[PDB]
Amino acid sequence: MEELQKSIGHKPEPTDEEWELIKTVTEAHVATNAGSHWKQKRKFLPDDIGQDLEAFSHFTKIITPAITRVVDFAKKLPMFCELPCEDQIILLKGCCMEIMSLHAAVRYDPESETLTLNGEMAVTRGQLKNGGLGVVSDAIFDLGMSLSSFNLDDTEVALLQAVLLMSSDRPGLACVERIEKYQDSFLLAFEHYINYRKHHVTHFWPKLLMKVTDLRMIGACHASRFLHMKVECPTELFPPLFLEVFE
Ligand SMILES: O=C(O)Cc1cc(I)c(Oc2ccc(O)c(I)c2)c(I)c1
Repeated sequence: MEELQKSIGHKPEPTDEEWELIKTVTEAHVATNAGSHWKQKRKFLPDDIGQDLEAFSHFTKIITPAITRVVDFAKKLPMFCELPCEDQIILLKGCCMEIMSLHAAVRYDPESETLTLNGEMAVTRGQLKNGGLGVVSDAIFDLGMSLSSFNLDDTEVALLQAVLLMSSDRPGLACVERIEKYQDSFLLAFEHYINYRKHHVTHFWPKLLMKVTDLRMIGACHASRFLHMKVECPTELFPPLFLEVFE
């Protein structure tokens, strides 16, 4: 009765087993979104920083937390726990830059035109560029300004995160056909959650599924910026986890 409800033009809202998952998933997001005061605490980085290595510096610091937020949200999901140590790791390395991105874009203030990193620092497109990310920063900023229209909610950001995390495409995965079922499950629940929210933007699900791809790009480019970085005459200022995540 899914494809059917489609043809009759009804938009299926979540079901019992789904509103469950949605809760289980929404909670995580919220239990790791330290949220009510970022636009408040957000420290504007001195514009003379990143006009780079200095700005890179900052970023580098306040990043270990940012990676853990992803790490902790994954810990809460029983789907992510049913999987091996190995896939678990793979999965987190794969989705990490994707999640921090969302986290970065959802915190975009169209006003001062900056993104807020780690819920503390506020930087401009130029600062994030010259800091060591180049194009990716335009990709994250541009994403942000697009999401400032999707008006996502804790659930929507959360389930997004979830779809990012359960990627059966990551190289090395062992339990492939199972992470897919888990993904497939999240996607469905997302759509349904979407219908239930009934936004007023046509193609919301298609539009939104494109951000998933976009985030995957940023993610891919970021791996390429992470190589252009390791040079610069490497070593120092590269936090251990930041290094383990992306190798
Ligand atoms: O904190 C969050 O939750 C999100 C977050 C944190 C930071 I610091 C950030 O900037 C990056 C990311 C990768 C990278 O290689 C470099 I240098 C800087 C992004 I974009 C997002």
